[PDB]
Amino acid sequence: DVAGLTPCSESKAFAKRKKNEVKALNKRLKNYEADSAPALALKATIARTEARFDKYAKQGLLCGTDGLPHLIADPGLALRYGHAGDVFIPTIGFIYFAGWLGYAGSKYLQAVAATAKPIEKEIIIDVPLAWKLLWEGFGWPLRAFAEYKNGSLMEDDAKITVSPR
Amino acid sequence: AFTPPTLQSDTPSPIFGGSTGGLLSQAQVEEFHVITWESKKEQIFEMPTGGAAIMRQGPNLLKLARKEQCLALLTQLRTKFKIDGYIYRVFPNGEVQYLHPKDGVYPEKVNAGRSGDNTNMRRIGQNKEPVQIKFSGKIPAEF
Amino acid sequence: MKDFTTYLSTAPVLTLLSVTVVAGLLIEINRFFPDALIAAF
Amino acid sequence: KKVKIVVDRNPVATNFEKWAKPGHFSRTLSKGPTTTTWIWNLHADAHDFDTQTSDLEEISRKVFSAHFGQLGIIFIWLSGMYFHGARFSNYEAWLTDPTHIKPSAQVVWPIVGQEILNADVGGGFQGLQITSGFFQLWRAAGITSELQLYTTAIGALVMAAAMFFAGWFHYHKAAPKLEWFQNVESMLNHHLGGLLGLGSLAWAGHQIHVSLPINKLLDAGVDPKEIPLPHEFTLNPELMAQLYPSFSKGLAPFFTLDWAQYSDFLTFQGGLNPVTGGLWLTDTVHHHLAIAVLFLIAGHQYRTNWGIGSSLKEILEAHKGPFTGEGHKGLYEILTTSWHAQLAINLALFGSLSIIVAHHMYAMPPYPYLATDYGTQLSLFTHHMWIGGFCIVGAGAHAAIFMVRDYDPTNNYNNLLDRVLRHRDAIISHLNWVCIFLGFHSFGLYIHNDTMSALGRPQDMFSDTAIQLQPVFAQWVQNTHFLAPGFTAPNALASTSPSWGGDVVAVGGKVAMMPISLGTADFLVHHIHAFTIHVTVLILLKGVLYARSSRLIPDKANLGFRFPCDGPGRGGTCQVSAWDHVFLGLFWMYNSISIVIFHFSWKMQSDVWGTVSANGVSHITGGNFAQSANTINGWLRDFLWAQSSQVIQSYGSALSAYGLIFLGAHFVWAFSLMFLFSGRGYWQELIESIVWAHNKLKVAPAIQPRALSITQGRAVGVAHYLLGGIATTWSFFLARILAVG
Amino acid sequence: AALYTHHQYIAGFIMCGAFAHGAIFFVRDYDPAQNRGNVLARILDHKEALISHLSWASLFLGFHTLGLYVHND
Amino acid sequence: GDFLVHHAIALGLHTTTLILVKGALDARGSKLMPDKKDFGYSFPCDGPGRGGTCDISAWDAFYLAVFWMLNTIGWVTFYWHWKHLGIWQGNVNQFNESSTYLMGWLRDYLWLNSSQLINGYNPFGMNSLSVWAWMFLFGHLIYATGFMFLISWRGYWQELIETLAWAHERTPLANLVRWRDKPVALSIVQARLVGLTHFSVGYVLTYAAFLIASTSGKF
Ligand code: CLA
Ligand code: CLA
Ligand code: CLA
Ligand code: CLA
Ligand code: CLA
Ligand code: CLA
Ligand SMILES: CC1=C(/C=C/C(C)=C\C=C\C(C)=C\C=C\C=C(C)\C=C\C=C(C)\C=C\C2=C(C)CCCC2(C)C)C(C)(C)CCC1
Ligand SMILES: CC1=C(C/C=C(\C)CCC[C@H](C)CCC[C@H](C)CCCC(C)C)C(=O)c2ccccc2C1=O
Ligand code: SF4
Repeated sequence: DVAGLTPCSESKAFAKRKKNEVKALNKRLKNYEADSAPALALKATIARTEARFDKYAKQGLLCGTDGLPHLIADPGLALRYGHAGDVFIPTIGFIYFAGWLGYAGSKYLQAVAATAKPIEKEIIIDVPLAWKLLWEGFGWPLRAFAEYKNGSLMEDDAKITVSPR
Repeated sequence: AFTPPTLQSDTPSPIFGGSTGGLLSQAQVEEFHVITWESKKEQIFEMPTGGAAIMRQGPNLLKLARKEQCLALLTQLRTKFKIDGYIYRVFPNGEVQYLHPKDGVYPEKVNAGRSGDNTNMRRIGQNKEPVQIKFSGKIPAEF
Repeated sequence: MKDFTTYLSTAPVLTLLSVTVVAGLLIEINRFFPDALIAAF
Repeated sequence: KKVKIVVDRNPVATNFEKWAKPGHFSRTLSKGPTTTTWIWNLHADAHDFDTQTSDLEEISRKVFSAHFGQLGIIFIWLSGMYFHGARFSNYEAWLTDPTHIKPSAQVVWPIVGQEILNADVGGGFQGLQITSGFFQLWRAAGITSELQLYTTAIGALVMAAAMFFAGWFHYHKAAPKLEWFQNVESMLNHHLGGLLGLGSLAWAGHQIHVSLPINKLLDAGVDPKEIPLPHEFTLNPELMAQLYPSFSKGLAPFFTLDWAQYSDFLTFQGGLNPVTGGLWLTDTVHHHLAIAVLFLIAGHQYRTNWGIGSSLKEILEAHKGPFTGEGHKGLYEILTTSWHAQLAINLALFGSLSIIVAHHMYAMPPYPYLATDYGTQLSLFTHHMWIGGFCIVGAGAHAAIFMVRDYDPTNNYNNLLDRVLRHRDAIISHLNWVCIFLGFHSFGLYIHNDTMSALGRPQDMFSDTAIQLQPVFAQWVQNTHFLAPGFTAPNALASTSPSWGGDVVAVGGKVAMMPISLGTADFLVHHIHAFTIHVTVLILLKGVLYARSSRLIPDKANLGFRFPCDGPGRGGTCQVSAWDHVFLGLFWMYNSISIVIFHFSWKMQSDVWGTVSANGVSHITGGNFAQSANTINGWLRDFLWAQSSQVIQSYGSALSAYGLIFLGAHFVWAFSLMFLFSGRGYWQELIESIVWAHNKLKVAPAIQPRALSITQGRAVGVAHYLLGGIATTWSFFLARILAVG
Repeated sequence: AALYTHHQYIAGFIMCGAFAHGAIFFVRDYDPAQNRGNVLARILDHKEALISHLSWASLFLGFHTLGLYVHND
Repeated sequence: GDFLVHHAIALGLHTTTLILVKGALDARGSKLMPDKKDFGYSFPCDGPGRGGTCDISAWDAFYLAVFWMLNTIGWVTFYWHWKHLGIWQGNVNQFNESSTYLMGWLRDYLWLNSSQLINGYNPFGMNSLSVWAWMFLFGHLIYATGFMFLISWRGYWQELIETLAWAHERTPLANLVRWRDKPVALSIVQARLVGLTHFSVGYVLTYAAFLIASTSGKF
C-alpha cells in the first residue's frame, strides 16, 4: 500500500478480471470439438492468460480501484516497498542499452571521420568496424565517464559554429 | 558613345494563329513591351504566351504584355537560335523607351562607362542595426 | 563477391537486416518470456 | 519500314559493381552524399530514366525490363495469394457452406496476444476474414480443391522466375533496339488479337470445359469432393452431354454454322443466377467468346509487313477539320517518341477502366456468392475506385511531364496540341466557372437544407417531401433498361442488373441485388460528384496547360516540371510548377473518391443490402438515406457517427486490428499536417541547433543533415494525408461491414 | 466548463502573443551595444543550447507519452 | 490517465515553447539567413535558393506555434471536460479506465458526448441544441476552409486570378465595368494568417459548440 493501492494478489477486481477473461475464452471454446486446432489454440491462449495473471499476482504489483497493475516511478518509494523493477531497474536497463547503441554510433562516427572519404563510409558501412565498435560499446558507461573526466568527450565552444546572433 | 536604335514601327510580325495570353487591358492604359530581332531563316519558335509561332526572314516584330516575356523570348532566341534582339518600352501616349541592351553590349559583359549604383562598399553583416534607424522609413541596407 | 558484400553493407540493406534481427530477437524474447510487465528479477 | 525483330547482343554486363555505388545512374548524384538531400534525390530519380540517359533506345530498354520486373512482382503476389488460399485458408469448408462461412485466407502467429485477430469465421477454422474475393473467383473458375490452388501458386512462382529472367535477358543479353519499340502497328495488332483476343478465347475455353460443369453441379447442390475433376470433364464429351446436351454432337454444328444448337451453354438471359446471386456462367462464356472474336477482328486493322491494313499516322493526319487547322498532325511522332505522353493516355484510360470495373461489379456481381458477402463487395468497389482515381491523377502528372520535357513546338505547329495551348485561358476560365457553379448548386443546397432544418423549416429544404429535385433523366434511363428485354432486347430473358427494376434477388436470406430508387439526395450527391470531378480536372488541366509557360512566369518550362517556386516575387510564385498542380489534384481526387465511396456505402446499406423475411426487405440502416443524405448533419450523424460505432467498440475482438488502424490512420493524417502547413526554413534552422548539439559532443554526421526540400515536404505531406485518410476509411468500412451485414 | 475553456484559450493566445512580441523586440528594439554582457546577450549567445534542449525535452515527451498511449491501445 | 494526460500537456507546452523561443532567438539571424534582422519581423521567405527558405521568419514561427497552442489547450480542455463529465455523472470510473488509452478518449468522450449535439436538428425535428449543432458544422467548415489556405500556396491562385481577369476584361456586357484595384492572389504571409485565423476560429467554435451542447443538454 504505497499510494492507496492494494496488491493484486489480494485485490478482488484482479481476480474478477481474470475470471472474466477466462470465461470469455471458454465461451469461445464452446463452439469447436475438443481436439481441433482452434481448440488447442484457445487452450494455449487460456494457459497464457492464467499464467500472466498468476505471475502478476506473484510479482507483487499494485492494483487500483479495479484490477489493473500500477507502476511506481519514484526511487525510495519503490526501493523500500520492493517495486524497483517497475521503473527503476528498467530505467537502468534502458540507460545501459541506449548508451551502448549511442556510444557505438558515436565511435563509428569518429572512426570514419578521420578516413579518406568519410562521406562514403556512412552509406557504405564498414561492417567489421561496426561489429567491433558495437562489441566495444558494451563498456559504454566507463568509457564515457573516462572520456568526460579526460575532457575529450565534449568540444570547445570556440570550435563550434553558431549563427551571428 | 552609343546611340539606341529607333523602333521601326512598320516591321513585320511572326506568323501566328492568335492566342489568349497576348495583350489585355493593361496595354491600353499603362504599358506594353515590344521586342525586335533579326532572323536569318523562316523557322518555328515558342511564344511566351503559349503556342508556336513562325518568325520570318529578316526583321521580326512582337509586342508583349510584360518585359519578362520579352526577355524570355530573347533568351530563348539567343540560346536555341543564336539571335540577338532589342526590347523597347512603349507608353500609350506615344513615347517609346529603349530597354534591355541599353549600352549596346549585354549586361553580363563589362562596358566601362556604366552606372555602378546600388553597390554597397560593406559586407552583409556591416549594415546598421534596426534599433539605430528606428522610426526612419528605410531598411538598414539603404543607408 | 566484394561488390555484392559492399551492396550488403549499404545503408538500406544493413538497416533492414538490423531491424529484422532486432525485431526477431524481441519477438522470440516475447515468445519465450511473454507478458513481462516489469523487470522482476 | 518492314516490321522485324532487331536486338543488340550483350549490351550491359551482368555483375554487382554498380550495386556497390548508389546514384550511378545519374551524373548529378556523383561525388558522394554531401547532404541528406542526396539520399532523398537518389530515391527521387531512380525511375526518371530521362535524367539518366538522353538516348530513347536505352530508356525504352529500361522501361521494358522494368515492366518485366513489375510482372514478376505481380506474379509473386499472385503466387502468395494462391499459396495462402491453399495452406492457410478455409476454402474447402467455405465451398460446402458459402452462405454462412466467412472467407478467410490469412492466419496469425500467437505472439503478443494477437491471436485474438484469428476470427471464428466458421468451418472449424480461425483466421483473418479476407475481403478480396479470391474465394468467389476460385469457385467461379471451378477449383473445389486444395491441391489445385497450390499447383497454381507454384505455377505463378515459375512465371515470376520467367518474368525476372526475361527482364534480365532483355536488358543484358538481347536488348531490343529503338525501332523495335516504335512498331506501334504491330504492337496494337498483337495486343488486340494475341493478348486480349486470345486471352478472352482461352478463358472462354476454360469456362466451357471447367467452370460450367463444376459450377453447374455446385448450383444443383453437390459436395465438391465427389464432383469430377476438371480434366475428366474436359477429357470426354459424355459427362458434358449429360450436363449440357449440345456436346453430344461435338464441333459439327460450329463448323456448319448451326450455332443455335449451342444455346444450352452459350446463352443470353441477363440478371443473376438465383442460386448464387452472380451472373450466369453460360452468359459469361458467350460474352468472352463474342469479345474474343471482336478483338481478333480488331487485331487486323493496322499495317505491318504486308500491304493490307491502315497506318496510324495516315488515319491521324487525315482527321483535320476547319475548326482545328492541321488536326492530328504531329500526334503520331509525339506518341512514338515520348514515353510520358503514352503513359498519360494509358494511365487515364486505365483509371477510367478501374472505375468502370468498380461500377459494373457492384451493379451486377459476376462471381457466385459475391453479392451476399457485402464486405468483399464494398471493399472491391472502394479499392477499384481509389486505384482509378490515383491512375487518373498520374495521367495528369505525366501529361504535364510530356508538356514540360518532350513537347517540341517545331513539329507541333497549328495542330490540336497547339490549338489547345493557344487558348488555354478560355478553357481554364470556363472550367473555373463550371466548378464555381457546381460548387454553389451542390454544396449550397446542402447548406440551405442544414439551415432550414436548424431553423425548424423542413418544408423549405430541398427534399423528396418538400422542394423536390428528382433525377428524371436517370430514372427514365432506369425505366428504359428495365423495359429493354422483350422490346429493345428481344433475346434477353432478363435485364442486365436488378438495379434498373424488377424483383429483389435474394440468396441465402440476404439480398443479392434489388432495384435502386433515385430521389433528391441522390440528385444532390451526383451533383457533388460532378463538382469534385470538375475541380480535380481543373487543377490537373491547369497544370498541364500552364506547365510550359504563363503570364506570371513566361519561362516555366526552363525551370522544369518539378520545381518548388520562382521566388517570393511577383507577389509570390509558390507552387507554380505542374508538379504542385498534381500535388493539389491528389487532395482533390482524395476528396472526390471519398465522397463517392461514402455515397456508395450509405446508399447500399440503406436501400440495397439487407435480409429478406418473406414479407419485405430489412436493410442494414433502414432506409435512412432518403431522409438524411440531403443534410450535412445527416452525413455526419446518420452515416459517419452511426456506422462508426462498429470500429470504436471493436477492441477485444477480431476487429481490434481495424480499430487500431482506425486511430493510427488518424495519426498519420494529422502527421501530414506538419509537412503541409510548415516550411523548410524553420526546420533547417532547428536542424542547425540540433547540429550544434551534435558538434558539442563530436557526434556530427559527415553527411550533412538538411531539412526536407520544399517539393520533398509537399510530397511527404500529401503522401501521409492520402495514406491516413484512405486507411481511416478502409478500417471504418471493413470493421463496419464485417461486424454487421 | 465554458468559463474554464474560455480562460484557457485566452491564456494560450495571450502567451503566444507574448512570445511573438518578444521576437519583435529582438527584431526591432534590441540593441547589442547597450545589451553587451548582460543576461539578454548571454541568453542570445548560447541560444543553440536552449533550442536543442527544448527539442530534446519535447522529443522525449512525445516519444514516451505516445508510446505508452499506443501500447495501452 | 491523469499522469498520461499531464505528460501530454507537458509535451504541448514544451513544443509550443520550443517553436516560440526558437523563433525569438533566431529572429535576428540564423545560419540559413544571417541578415534576418534587416528583413524585419514578418516576410514571406528568401526564395528557393540555399535549398529552400519557406517559413523562415519569426512571424512564421509564431504561426507554426499557434497550431501547437491550439492542440495543447485542446488537450487541456478535453482532459478537464472529460474528468468533470465523469464527476458530474458520479461515474469517475469512465475516465479512470478509459483515459489510459486513446480509443477510450475517442469513443467514451468524443463519440459518446456528441450524440445529443448532432441530434440538435434532424429529419424528425429540432430542439434547443440545434444552434450548437449548426455551430459544430460551422466550425468544421471554417477549419477546413483554413486548411485551404494552409495547404495550397500562392501561385496556382495567381494564375487562376490572371485567367479570370482575362475572362472579365473581354466578356461582353461586363466590359462596361472594371476593377479600380487590380485583383491579385493573397500574399504568402497574408494567406498564412488567413488560414491560421480560420483554423483558430473553427477550432474554437467547434469545441465551444460541443462543450456547451454536451453539458447543457445533459445537465
Ligand atoms: C548513433 C548516432 C546518434 C547519436 C550518438 C545521437 C545523439 C544525440 N542526439 Mg541524435 N539523431 C540521430 C543519431 C544520433 N543521435 C539520427 C540518425 C537522427 C535522425 C533521425 C537524429 C536526430 C536527432 C534529433 C532531432 C535530436 C537528436 C538529439 C540528440 C542528443 C540527445 C540525446 C538523444 O538520444 O536524442 C534522441 C536521438 C534520436 C531520436 C535519434 C536516434 C536514432 C538512432 C537510434 C540512432 C542511430 C543509430 C546508429 C545508426 C547506430 C550506428 C552503429 C555503428 C556501430 C555503425 C544526443 C547527444 C536531440 C538534441 O539535440 O538534444 C540536445 C534532438 O533534438 N537527434
Ligand atoms: C501475341 C503476341 C504478344 C502478347 C501475348 C504480348 C503480351 C504482353 N506484352 Mg507485348 N509485344 C508484342 C507481342 C505480344 N505481347 C510485339 C509483337 C511487340 C513489338 C511491337 C510487343 C512489345 C511490347 C512492349 C514494349 C511491352 C509489351 C508488354 C506486354 C505485356 C502487357 C502488360 C501485362 O501485364 O499484360 C498481362 C500479363 C500477362 C498476360 C501475363 C502473361 C505473360 C506471358 C509470358 C505472355 C507471353 C507472350 C509472349 C509474347 C510470348 C513470346 C515470348 C517467349 C519467348 C516466351 C503482355 C504480357 C509490356 C510489358 O509489360 O512488358 C513485359 C511492354 O512493355 N509488349
Ligand atoms: C504506370 C504508373 C506510373 C509510372 C510508370 C510512373 C513513372 C514515373 N513517375 Mg509517376 N505517378 C503515377 C504513376 C506512374 N508514374 C501516379 C498514379 C501518380 C499519382 C500519385 C504519379 C505522380 C507522379 C509525380 C508527382 C511524379 C511522378 C514522377 C515519375 C517519374 C519518376 C518516378 C521516380 O523515380 O520517383 C520516385 C519514386 C518513389 C520514391 C517511390 C515511392 C513513392 C511513394 C512514397 C510510394 C507510396 C507508398 C506506398 C503506397 C507504400 C505505403 C505503405 C508504407 C507505410 C510502407 C517516372 C518516370 C516524378 C517525375 O518527376 O516525373 C518525371 C514526379 O515527381 N509521378
Ligand atoms: C471545407 C473547406 C473548403 C471550402 C469551403 C472550399 C471551397 C472552394 N474551393 Mg477549396 N480546398 C480546400 C478546402 C475548401 N475549399 C482544401 C483543404 C484544399 C487543399 C487541398 C483546397 C484546394 C482548392 C483548390 C486547388 C481549388 C479550390 C477551389 C475552391 C472553390 C470552388 C468553387 C465552388 O466550390 O463554388 C462555390 C463555393 C462554395 C461551395 C464554398 C461555400 C459557399 C457557400 C456554400 C455558399 C455561399 C453563401 C455565403 C456563405 C453567403 C454570404 C454570407 C455573408 C455574411 C458573407 C471554392 C470556393 C478551386 C477554385 O479556385 O475554384 C474553382 C480550386 O481550384 N480549393
Ligand atoms: C495587448 C495585446 C496586443 C497588442 C497591443 C498588440 C499589438 C501589435 N501587434 Mg500583436 N499579438 C497579440 C497581442 C497584441 N498585439 C496576441 C495575443 C497575439 C497572438 C494571437 C499577437 C500576435 C501578433 C503577430 C504575429 C503580429 C502582431 C503584430 C502587432 C503590431 C501591429 C498590429 C497589426 O498587425 O495590425 C492590426 C492587427 C489586426 C487587424 C489583426 C488581424 C485580425 C485577426 C487576425 C482576424 C480576427 C478575425 C475574427 C476572430 C473573426 C471572428 C470569428 C467569427 C466571424 C466566427 C502591434 C504593435 C504584428 C507586428 O508586430 O508587425 C511586425 C505581427 O505580425 N501581433
Ligand atoms: C498528429 C500530428 C502531429 C504529430 C505527431 C507531430 C509531431 C511532432 N512535431 Mg508537429 N505540428 C503539427 C502536427 C504534428 N506534429 C502541425 C499541424 C503543426 C503546424 C504546422 C506542427 C508544427 C510543429 C513545429 C513547428 C514543430 C513540431 C515539432 C514536432 C516533433 C516534436 C517532438 C516530439 O514530440 O516527439 C514525438 C515523435 C513523434 C510523435 C513521431 C511518432 C513516432 C514514430 C511514429 C515512431 C517511428 C515508428 C516507425 C518506424 C514509423 C515509420 C513507419 C514506416 C517506416 C512504415 C514531433 C515529431 C517540433 C520539433 O521538431 O521538435 C524538435 C517543432 O519545432 N511540430
Ligand atoms: C510551487 C509554489 C510556490 C513556489 C513558487 C515559485 C518558486 C515561483 C514561480 C514562478 C514562475 C517561474 C512563474 C513563471 C512563468 C513564467 C513565464 C510564463 C515565462 C515567460 C517569458 C516570456 C514569455 C518571454 C518573453 C520575451 C521574449 C520571448 C524575448 C524578449 C524578452 C521578452 C521577455 C519580451 C510557493 C511555495 C511559493 C507557493 C505554492 C506554489
Ligand atoms: C518535419 C518537417 C521537416 C523535417 C523532416 C525531416 C528532418 C525528415 C526526418 C526523416 C528522419 C531523418 C528519418 C526517420 C525515419 C523513420 C523511422 C521512418 C521514416 C519513413 C521512411 C522509411 C521513408 C522538413 O524538413 C520539412 C520541409 C518542408 C516542409 C515541411 C517540413 C516538415 O514538416
Ligand atoms: S515561401 Fe517557399 S515556396 Fe513560397 S516563394 Fe518563398 S521559398 Fe518559394
